[PDB]
Amino acid sequence: NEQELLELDKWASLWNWFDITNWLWYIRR
Amino acid sequence: YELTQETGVSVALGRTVTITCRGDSLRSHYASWYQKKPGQAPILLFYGKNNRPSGVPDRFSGSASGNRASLTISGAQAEDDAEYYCSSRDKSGSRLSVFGGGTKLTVLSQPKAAPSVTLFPPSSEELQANKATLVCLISDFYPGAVTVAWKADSSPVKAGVETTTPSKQSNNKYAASSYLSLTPEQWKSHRSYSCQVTHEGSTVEKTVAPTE
Amino acid sequence: EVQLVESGGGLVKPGGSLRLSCSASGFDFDNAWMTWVRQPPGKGLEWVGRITGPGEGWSVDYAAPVEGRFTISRLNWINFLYLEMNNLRMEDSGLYFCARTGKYYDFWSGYPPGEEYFQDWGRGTLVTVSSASTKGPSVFPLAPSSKSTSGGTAALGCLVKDYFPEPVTVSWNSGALTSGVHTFPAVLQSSGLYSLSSVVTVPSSSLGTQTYICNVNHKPSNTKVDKKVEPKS
Repeated sequence: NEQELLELDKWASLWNWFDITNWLWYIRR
Repeated sequence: YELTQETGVSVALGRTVTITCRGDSLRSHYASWYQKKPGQAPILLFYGKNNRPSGVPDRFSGSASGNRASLTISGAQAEDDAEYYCSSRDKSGSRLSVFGGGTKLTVLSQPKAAPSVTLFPPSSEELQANKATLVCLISDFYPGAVTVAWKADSSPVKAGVETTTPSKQSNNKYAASSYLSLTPEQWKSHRSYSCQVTHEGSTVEKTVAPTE
Repeated sequence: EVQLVESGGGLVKPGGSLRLSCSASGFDFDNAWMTWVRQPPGKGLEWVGRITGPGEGWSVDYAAPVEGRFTISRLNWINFLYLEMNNLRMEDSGLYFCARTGKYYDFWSGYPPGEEYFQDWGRGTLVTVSSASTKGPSVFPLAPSSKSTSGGTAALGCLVKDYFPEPVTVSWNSGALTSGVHTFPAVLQSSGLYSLSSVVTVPSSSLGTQTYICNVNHKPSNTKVDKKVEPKS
């Protein structure tokens, strides 16, 4: 469970616009 | 405080004109553009690199370069006489948003006119009441859009200024006025005060001093 | 087909509070981002705050000169956006819009968190703030001077300072003077009091032979004022 909680945090990042824009900019370079 | 714009821009019917937004955040973020006629809801014109919303005429084109954004109207129409505001992020990487001073687009129905500036110092009576007010009057100008500013000696003045919106005259020309409220100590401390007006690149500056 | 109706605005004393409503129809509200934008009198648009959507946890960000007093909230069950305001001030008065907030991010040339655009706009609801009760005007002469005069003509007016409320009518020499006269509109001081200025241009060879007086009239306080103006010394 302790490890499963972490993957839930990532789950939100990718549906958080603000976290997204930092994901995409991370790929641009 | 963040984004700057022209205040008073004009163009003749069928010609071309461009108004620009400026700010260090435009180096990193696009800007939106909105039209606003008095008593009517704002309308989104242009956003991002190239996105014109449906129902907008094609004559509107935007562009970005450096720390500047710019809106362009090709073959301006009469119905485009309106106010235009840019909008972007207040800072590079902020979650907020901000607007610019706005710009009145005068569709020229009249030949341009230069404003006549007059500046009065505080009256003898008002000083005895322990107050100090400066009145800068502006008259006989077109397009009805200026930009006023008050300066003490060399340093500009931030607080204490109020300025009316321009209003027609008996001869279809526009007029407006700016006031500066002071305390009798400020008035007698500095060497002079100055009222700068800016209208279509031109800029007048009347000056007064406590002496005489 | 998209409709936004602002309401809940009116008159309030400073320090008071208010709650604005904004309906929504013609689009999926439950997920839309929403923004409040206000236009003070005579000034441009000013972004207030924006409430995000479900992917963002309904987080909200507020404008600096506003953060601390206001709070935005949303009822998606009925498609309503709310703006509660506390410790209201004179500055806060103005037209208040709710706008459907869209989002842009050019992948190749964009910079996080991107930009936000305002697709649709409601007609808005007018807020007003005053601690003002009726006041009478305080007239002041705008003296000429050899340094002021340009050509044989000289410019001279009155200063109707600190009154409330509109309107105010001005004349010179009891209306007998109409040539060269122009009365300016009134500025609304942030203090909550109106001020304006009249003015007339006349020969400088007439300052001796003629005496000039402005006839102010403030019916809202049953006040009238006549002020003589004279050269400086």
